[PDB]
Amino acid sequence: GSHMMATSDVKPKSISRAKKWSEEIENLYRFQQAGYRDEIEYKQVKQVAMVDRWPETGYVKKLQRRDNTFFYYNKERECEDKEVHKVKVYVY
Repeated sequence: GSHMMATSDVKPKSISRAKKWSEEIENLYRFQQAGYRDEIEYKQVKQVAMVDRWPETGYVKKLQRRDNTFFYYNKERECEDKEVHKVKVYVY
């Protein structure tokens, strides 16, 4: 009978396109690049709860990609309007 639906993990409802630059987008870009849809997917991979972030803005300091490689991110805003359009947004 296969397996019931997960209660600890929620799959994305749909995918939209970011309009402007916001912690929601910039973050999604970093995570999406790593191969994750959202922090939720990331946490499951490393089975954690807290993500390394800077107090200045609260951006992700580093994120491991799907290739098992650590990628350093620039807290000093890295996403530009050009990325907003190219960057997609996942909705649950």
